[PDB]
Amino acid sequence: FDPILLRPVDDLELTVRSANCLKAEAIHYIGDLVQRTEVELLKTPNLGKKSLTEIKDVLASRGLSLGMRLENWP
Amino acid sequence: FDPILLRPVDDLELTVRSANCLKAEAIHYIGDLVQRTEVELLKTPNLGKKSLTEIKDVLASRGLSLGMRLENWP
Amino acid sequence: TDPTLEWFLSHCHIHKYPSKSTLIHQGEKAETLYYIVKGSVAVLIKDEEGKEMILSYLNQGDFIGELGLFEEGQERSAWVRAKTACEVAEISYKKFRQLIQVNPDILMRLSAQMARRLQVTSEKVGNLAFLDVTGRIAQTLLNLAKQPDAMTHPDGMQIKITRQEIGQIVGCSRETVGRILKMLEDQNLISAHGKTIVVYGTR
Amino acid sequence: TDPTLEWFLSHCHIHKYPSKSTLIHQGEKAETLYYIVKGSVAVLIKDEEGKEMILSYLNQGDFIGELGLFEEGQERSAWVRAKTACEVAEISYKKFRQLIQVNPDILMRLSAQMARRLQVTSEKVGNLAFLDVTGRIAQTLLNLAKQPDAMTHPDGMQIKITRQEIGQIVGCSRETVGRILKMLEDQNLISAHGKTIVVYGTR
DNA sequence: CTTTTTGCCTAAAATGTGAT
DNA sequence: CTAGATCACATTTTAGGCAAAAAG
DNA sequence: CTTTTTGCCTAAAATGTGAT
DNA sequence: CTAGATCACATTTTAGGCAAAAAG
Ligand SMILES: Nc1ncnc2c1ncn2[C@@H]1O[C@@H]2COP(=O)(O)O[C@H]2[C@H]1O
Ligand SMILES: Nc1ncnc2c1ncn2[C@@H]1O[C@@H]2COP(=O)(O)O[C@H]2[C@H]1O
Repeated sequence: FDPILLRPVDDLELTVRSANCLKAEAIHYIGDLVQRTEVELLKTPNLGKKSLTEIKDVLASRGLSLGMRLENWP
Repeated sequence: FDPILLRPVDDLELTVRSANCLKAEAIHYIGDLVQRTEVELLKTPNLGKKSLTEIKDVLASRGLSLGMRLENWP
Repeated sequence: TDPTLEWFLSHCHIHKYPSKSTLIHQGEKAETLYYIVKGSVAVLIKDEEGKEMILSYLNQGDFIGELGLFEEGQERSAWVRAKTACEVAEISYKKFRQLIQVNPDILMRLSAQMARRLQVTSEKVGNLAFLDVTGRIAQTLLNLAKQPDAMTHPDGMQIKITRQEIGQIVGCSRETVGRILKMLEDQNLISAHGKTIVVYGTR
Repeated sequence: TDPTLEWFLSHCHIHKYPSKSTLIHQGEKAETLYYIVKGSVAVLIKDEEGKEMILSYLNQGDFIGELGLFEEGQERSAWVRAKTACEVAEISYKKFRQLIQVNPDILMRLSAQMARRLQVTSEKVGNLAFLDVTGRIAQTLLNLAKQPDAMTHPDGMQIKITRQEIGQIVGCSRETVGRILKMLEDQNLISAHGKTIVVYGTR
């Protein structure tokens, strides 16, 4: 398993705009985010290039990224 | 002009075998040698790979080589 | 924080290049070294007629314009042109040398990159010597899912590029690149709609 | 006398390689650097089927087997095979590094050669991307008059090579290389009799 | 006497052919 | 359209080691 | 009020076509 | 033989700057 992937989306300290799209797409835990793809996220209403970019950068300074392929979930 | 090219073949200190083919081909001065080609020299009787090689090496440690293209002669 | 690169920079002139602007003209006198601080550029060469050809893209972190640095009065070997808008570190042949003998680690980092580049370039030769055109395309499609600007996409990695360009990469006509892409689409290897492409099965 | 190279050597194992013997197998683990003391070698790569391709010949003075020296556990990128019989200096990745920080001049000499090699290799790509086969041959015939083992010859520089090989160089069939040579002979550009060839107008 | 050139030799490698 | 690849095999060419011959 | 997403817009660039 | 190049031009696609709209 891995430790950071069991934390809520809240532990990323996002902006209100980024926070509000995630919590309305049923993305509750950080482990759920890293599995999701870049293109997929972008389709979601109210989420454009800058929010997608904030998501990619809060993950990158913290080791993670998008489109990751994971096992053993829940 | 150039200085070494006006010296006799003798100033190269060759072996008797190399010396004897040059003096029988009407190659008297070192300026005449550097103009002559590698393949051309090899056709000449009594001159084989090792003599051709001695000629190329006595010229190389002394700046010169074969197949050189020269002006102002005599 | 990274000290070796940080110190290096403390000795450079920074200059912004607008997209598609030309950073290095093949043939010019070479006296200067460049370093990609941000962006991506295109390395290409040209024949007499003007037909173009892409050697490799370089990205943030990569060096450019080095080849003249070892023998004097050498001339630039290829165009290097800004793919995006770039911010570029610049430093002179004169001064870079003074730097080496102060911290050779820095010469190492350049040299590290040199080697990798020979491997890529050598390989591309192989692509050309051994593979058919349908094939050379394939290799290049995979290499792209490796790039930074590549997007994660459900079926595999997604990329944005033109057919015209692909030609400057794989060395064939643009008409031809189009033809294979309609075939690779029947063969469910890719999803191609516009400059927009899905490379199945990478990632 | 040349001190920098002389000192370098004082730290190497010397080994003789018989002609046509293989010095480096593409793919092997890389932990060692080689240096050509005497002779000439052939740098080539292979496809799955076994078709071969010549990147460049290296001669006395040239370095080989370096590409793994910058990232760890890298694998050899191509065959390197003895063209003549060679006498070869050998030195480890471990120890070469210890040397750099003792005299970076030596890293420079390697690096100098690295750059030139990228230029040649890049160019060969150009040969392939831009020139027809009749053309690629031509470039390669001229490059040969540049080599050490090239002989001065009245009409131009003389070389000894097979058609089969030329193919591994220019990337075409041996049958094809033969055909152009009979044409280049009508066109009084060359004199071809055996492995023996006269390249008119070089020198 | 030695050193170096030349002719001589055969298995193995290199080559032309040419319609599709 | 054009420029090359391809096949098998009868014939040609090369490498290179030795010995006789010539030169020193 | 600001910041960010979305739809909208046109000249300029990219493309398919297909017989030889 | 097979795999690509080639032509001009009618139609399609993209870049990217702005404004209205939505979110905070
Ligand atoms: N094959 C290659 N792959 C990647 N980058 C290259 C290649 N060839 C040249 N370059 C770069 O393009 C630059 C062109 O000019 P320089 O010779 O000054 O330095 C060159 C390198 O930085
Ligand atoms: N394009 C090239 N031109 C000249 N030499 C090369 C080229 N590519 C590889 N080499 C050499 O071939 C070697 C193969 O193994 P290495 O990767 O250890 O190091 C490589 C270089 O020394």
